[PDB]
Amino acid sequence: GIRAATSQEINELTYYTTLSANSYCRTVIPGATWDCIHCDATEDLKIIKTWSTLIYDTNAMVARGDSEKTIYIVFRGSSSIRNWIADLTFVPVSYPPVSGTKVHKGFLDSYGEVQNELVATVLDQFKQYPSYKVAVTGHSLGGATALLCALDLYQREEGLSSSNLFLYTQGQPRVGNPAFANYVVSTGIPYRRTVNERDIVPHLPPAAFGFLHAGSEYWITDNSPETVQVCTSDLETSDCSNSIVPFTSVLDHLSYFGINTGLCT
Repeated sequence: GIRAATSQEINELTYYTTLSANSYCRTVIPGATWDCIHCDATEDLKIIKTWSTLIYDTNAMVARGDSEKTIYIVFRGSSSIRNWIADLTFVPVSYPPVSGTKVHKGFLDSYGEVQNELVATVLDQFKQYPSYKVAVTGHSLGGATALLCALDLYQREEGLSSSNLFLYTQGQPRVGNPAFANYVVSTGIPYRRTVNERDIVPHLPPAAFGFLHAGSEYWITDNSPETVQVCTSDLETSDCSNSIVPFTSVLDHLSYFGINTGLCT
């Protein structure tokens, strides 16, 4: 159906959004310090490792909130040419862990370069805090890579399944075909897919090229006071930001909840 976001979700959906926007800050990744404009909000977390992989420029980080009993994994969106050209290399390629599935190559390539050194901290981190949960967040490409990760992590069958893995993305592009959208639903991993007003990104690559989203769509429809509408299907639906097309925006994609997501502004 369609229902509306309870002030709680809304409040939780902004926190993931702040982690996502602070990641565009050179002092977080890779300074690895909470010295940014909306850094006091997340300053209680211990940053555990930061990465800036060389070919694709993938920027991600692992942090721990012990007050929150959470293990955070965060990836940054496009900030450099190497991110933009990945962004553009969308030929669908095969989805290795799941036969019959296809995913946008650039996005795959981008996670494949940080993947390993990243999956090994989380696990290290979790082997010592088996009771904490894992929240994975990301903006625009970051959301794309944040998706593949949660998947890589649920696949290593290491204690992580649906009751302790959470996914939050913001203005996230589509990642793979209808079969991939489908397999994502299967994991049952909890996935909050936020889209701000007219934002374009969530609309690219185009569905006709064989791209379909998975994820409960939290569509922000007004900003003051904030209002979010939730379309509870798990696969893409024609009733949240899909109905405002073709009147899309770029501005709308750089601001979620009042926070600048892109510029570290």
